[PDB]
Amino acid sequence: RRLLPFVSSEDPAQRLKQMGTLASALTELQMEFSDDLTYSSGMAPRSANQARFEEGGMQVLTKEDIETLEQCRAMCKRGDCPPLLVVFDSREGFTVEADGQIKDMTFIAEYTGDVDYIRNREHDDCDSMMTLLLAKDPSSSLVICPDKRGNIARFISGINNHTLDAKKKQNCKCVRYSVNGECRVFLVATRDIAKGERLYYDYNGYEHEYPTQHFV
Amino acid sequence: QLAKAARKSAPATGGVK
Ligand SMILES: Nc1ncnc2c1ncn2[C@@H]1O[C@H](CSCC[C@H](N)C(=O)O)[C@@H](O)[C@H]1O
Repeated sequence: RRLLPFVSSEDPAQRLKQMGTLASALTELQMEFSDDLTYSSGMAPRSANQARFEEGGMQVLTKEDIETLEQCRAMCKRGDCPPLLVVFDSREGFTVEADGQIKDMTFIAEYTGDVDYIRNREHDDCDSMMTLLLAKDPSSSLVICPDKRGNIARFISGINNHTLDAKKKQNCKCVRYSVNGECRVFLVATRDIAKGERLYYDYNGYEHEYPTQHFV
Repeated sequence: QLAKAARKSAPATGGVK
């Protein structure tokens, strides 16, 4: 199984419109765009992000899939964003939908924001924190915080883990891979997603730290 | 009064599929 680069929208105006929905949602939350992990003051240094600290180990991203990741990042940088649209929904808040076809195994985005110790975030009200590193020593555990800086990943919806039929809404998956010895969090399509289809993944895919009883 | 903190988590083994 190999990661696939996304196919960005052929129409330049369509890519502009897409990028604009993300810009609007970021501006709405008073956030700055960041397509990388940021290591801020009074938070975690880049040195703290070391994959050998993962309790039980972390799978390594292969050379083939790293080139795929770099290819997607270069595309984002040049202007070829993934074919995603940020759309406000009254029942979910901001959501992400496919604004083009996304085949199975296609790289969607990296989960970005500020990396901080879980110990500095135990009572943080941010509705979008994501576990980065789960260390044996709980003072070494890290969390991604897209409260001030972040990308599209933080707007992607989750499934209700309590309903009999909610698992059916899941069309993408959040995995953690080792890249140059560091922890990285990625989103990948788990099935062929059509234009307009809402992206959903399991927020409780390893731990069960996110309350989903009320999700739609 | 009591302060609680929601966190997403992802597997670090098993690949995508
Ligand atoms: N399936 C679902 N049903 C209802 N609310 C959901 C949901 N998936 C995500 N959410 C909402 O999104 C939050 C996670 S952060 C995702 C972005 C967020 N909706 C925003 O507007 O910034 C959850 O705490 C919940 O408020």
